[PDB]
Amino acid sequence: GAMADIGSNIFYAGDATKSNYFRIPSLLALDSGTVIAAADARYGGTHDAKSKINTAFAKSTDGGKTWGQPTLPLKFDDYVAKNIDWPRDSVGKNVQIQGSASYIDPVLLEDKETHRVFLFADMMPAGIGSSNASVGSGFKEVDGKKYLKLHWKDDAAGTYDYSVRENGTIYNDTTNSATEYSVDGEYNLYKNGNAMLCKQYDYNFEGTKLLETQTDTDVNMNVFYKDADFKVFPTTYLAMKYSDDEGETWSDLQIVSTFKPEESKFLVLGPGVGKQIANGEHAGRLIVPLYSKSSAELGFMYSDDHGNNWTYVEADQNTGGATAEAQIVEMPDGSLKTYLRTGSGYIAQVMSTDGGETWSERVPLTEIATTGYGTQLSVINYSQPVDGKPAILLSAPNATNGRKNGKIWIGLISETGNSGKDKYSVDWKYCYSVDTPQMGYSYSCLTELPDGEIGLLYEKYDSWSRNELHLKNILKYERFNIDELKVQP
Ligand SMILES: CCC(CC)O[C@@H]1C=C(C(=O)O)C[C@H](N)[C@H]1NC(C)=O
Ligand SMILES: [Ca+2]
Repeated sequence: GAMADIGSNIFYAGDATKSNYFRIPSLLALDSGTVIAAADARYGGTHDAKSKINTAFAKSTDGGKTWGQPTLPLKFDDYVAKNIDWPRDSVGKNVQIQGSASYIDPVLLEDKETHRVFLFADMMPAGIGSSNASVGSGFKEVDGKKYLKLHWKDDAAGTYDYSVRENGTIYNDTTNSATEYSVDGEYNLYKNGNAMLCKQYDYNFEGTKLLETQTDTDVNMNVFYKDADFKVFPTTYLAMKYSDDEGETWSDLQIVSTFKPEESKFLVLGPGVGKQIANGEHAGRLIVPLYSKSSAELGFMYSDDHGNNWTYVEADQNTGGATAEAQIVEMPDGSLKTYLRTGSGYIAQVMSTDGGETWSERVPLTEIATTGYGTQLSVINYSQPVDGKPAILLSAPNATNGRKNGKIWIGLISETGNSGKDKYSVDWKYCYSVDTPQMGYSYSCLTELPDGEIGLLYEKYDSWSRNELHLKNILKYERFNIDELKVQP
């Protein structure tokens, strides 16, 4: 590293998370000027779920110069958290942990009006990822109310005759009667008030074989685990916790995906950050992007009551389940513009004028080259005008083969003199090249730091390629002043 690269990683092999690998950056400057970040702590190489992944978190209280040790606010204990080198040979590289639960793909959002920070992540039961998730919500209705459903070990396969009801009391739904079992606020199981326990797994390679084996370490038996007497429906869930002390402590685990459509396979986060609307009637509305294999691809969840209740919106009718990861910016009057990945070989744009309740048709963005699978992008508002115009910024790779050639762009917003979704246009005037065109560049997250500089946390390799799996120390943090970025090539 150069002098300029000192301090250019927040999370790294050897830090407090005990992970050798990381992916999926999230970076967010708080209204206090505290700056925070989160990423996946991918213990089992860089694989997506199924695997063993916890959500890591870290804070800077000097404007994003300096970063404290990381914490793990969303973590599962069914398999141990340890530093391990994942094989990168031609056979071993493909091997994933088969039996762990996982938190994956974070989103950070602050409510400025209460000063509350929300951390969201996808929540995967044991041995589950997007690709083997079962179709369904994971909840049942009993007399109209939604309860998390559960499979007792000695019931028939696919049979969920039990539910988590008030106080965490587990009920038998065929008889409608409370059992002697319950869950606590961590979703750990209890029998007649006693903590139920199971053996933690360790994982070790012998050659290219991954041996997942019990240790003698006891942990709390959790309904998300492979070895639980009661087990959740094996679909994807949305998890959230909030903090009122800038990440010093977290609230109890929330499973917020009660709205998961019954016809959906997966419903997951567009990682990065969410948005709080600043202007218009709905200033203070919290909105978070989602996508699904369902009736719809692109979706959102929003809250009008400071995060207590969330509404799900579908933004299209696509049943294809493409990887429609999105990030959202706001126009000067409070309307919203969302940029998203597609499975169509371009980045797309959609608009809402009612604060995220309804969305226009997808409009391709021709300025940026991408692959047919796409990559996640980061888009943010900037608080200072640029050339006297309102400004947004976009980070993304810029190539048609591979994840490489990262740019940061500056888009200047103009009134076109038209009414609805057509009220504004974006001039992508500036395009800054992060590195040499062949250097890898995948997922990224921008934030505006309190001094008006731009922070960036990004994947400095190609995270799609099967030949760049299981690299260490590829999550890079850089800072730029706005004049550096005002490049026209
Ligand atoms: C969700 C489907 C999609 C299938 C390729 O995977 C996403 C692609 C990713 C990618 O293109 O690198 C990273 C995301 N972490 C992953 N999401 C999940 C939930 O695993
Ligand atoms: Ca309001």
